[PDB]
Amino acid sequence: TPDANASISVSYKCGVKDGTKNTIRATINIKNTGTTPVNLSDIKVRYWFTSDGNEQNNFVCDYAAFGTDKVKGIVKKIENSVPGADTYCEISFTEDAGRLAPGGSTGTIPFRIEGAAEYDQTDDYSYNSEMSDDFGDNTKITAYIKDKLKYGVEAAA
Amino acid sequence: TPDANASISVSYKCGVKDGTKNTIRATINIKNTGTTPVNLSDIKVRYWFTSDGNEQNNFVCDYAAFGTDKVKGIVKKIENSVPGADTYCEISFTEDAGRLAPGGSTGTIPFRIEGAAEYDQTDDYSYNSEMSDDFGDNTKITAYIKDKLKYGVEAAA
Ligand SMILES: [Ca+2]
Ligand SMILES: [Ca+2]
Repeated sequence: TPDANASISVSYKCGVKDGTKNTIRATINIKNTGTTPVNLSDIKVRYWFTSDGNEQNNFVCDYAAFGTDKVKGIVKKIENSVPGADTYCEISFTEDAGRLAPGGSTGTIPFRIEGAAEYDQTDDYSYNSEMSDDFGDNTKITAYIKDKLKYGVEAAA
Repeated sequence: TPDANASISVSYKCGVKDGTKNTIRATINIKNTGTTPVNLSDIKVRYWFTSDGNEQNNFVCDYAAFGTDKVKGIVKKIENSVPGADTYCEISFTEDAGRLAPGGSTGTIPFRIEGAAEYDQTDDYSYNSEMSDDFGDNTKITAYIKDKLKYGVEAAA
């Protein structure tokens, strides 16, 4: 089917951490790997993690070529937690965000997930410190077109 | 310098030809390979060719994610022709075309160069029929940021 044929990939770079240790930093780059355009409004990305007691976990996008105001994020609890995830951050795009041509991509989209208390990122499904120096194929980040899985493997028991 | 550090690459796919043989078809995909954004308005691309007697050679862009109305082309004669080129088509972008984030790209930008009489593309510097099945690194197409060469090798005696 036409929807079956749409394809995207995501690349990832692990950000920096300091001393307060209450900020998850990462950058993603979403590519249209198919032969027809994709609307950004149809794309969602999930970052799976353990919130380490933080009830409040706030998403911020710090840059996007098409404007930070096009990028949305919600952080939700997982009821039946799984290895590396009791929470996920779901990144999405506004209706007016634009579209990716075949072979096109967003380029860097850096974001933060902010908590009051410290995050230990080592016990997060989507965290991969091996991808700090260069963008890599972090298949523990998932992406969706019209709510159908197109990239990565979901955290799961 | 900051300008020195900006970088782009271009990938290319050779289009189709038939029977009238008076249309050059190609697709390009421009990528920001640097670590700071690039404005599309600062980018130019040149396709170098022999016009085979055609005095009139018309550029058309058939698709772009950001709109065909953002893409401009002019075809100019080369006074002191060189191997594979007595003409070039210079593709550029409007002030409002948008920008490429680091790691971003345009995706497919198909275009045509239209002539009244037949083109023989085999004697064109920028033509590479080996890149018909997949996008490739056609370094006989040049690209520029603020009129400074950033990709490819210009046709030259
Ligand atoms: Ca954690
Ligand atoms: Ca020719």
